[PDB]
Amino acid sequence: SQNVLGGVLRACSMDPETGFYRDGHCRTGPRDTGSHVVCAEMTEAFLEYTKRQGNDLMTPRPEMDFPGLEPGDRWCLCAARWREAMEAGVAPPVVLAATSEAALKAVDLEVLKAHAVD
Ligand SMILES: [Br-]
Ligand SMILES: [Br-]
Repeated sequence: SQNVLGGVLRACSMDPETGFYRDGHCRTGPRDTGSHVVCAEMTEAFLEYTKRQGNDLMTPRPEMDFPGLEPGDRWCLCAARWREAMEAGVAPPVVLAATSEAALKAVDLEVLKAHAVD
């Protein structure tokens, strides 16, 4: 897989293990209808906002190998949920090297860069 910069897609998080395929990478495919392609660093603001929008990332769901997130965790977000937060001015920082090029179908690279940690 490739990142938004054209390089090899780096791991987003190995602990907690993230990604739709739970291999730590924000890679996607047919079954990942949510397109978990944006590697972002969680902020309390985003976590609270996205829960208000019906996306609970704080409650653990072990049956989904989901631990419940905390500020500081890096996690592969659905492009749409990151986009929604960006329009609300609360999008969490992006790790470009761990963000799949597929993210470019939802967000412009310049917008991703403006929010990058890297
Ligand atoms: Br798939
Ligand atoms: Br998400």
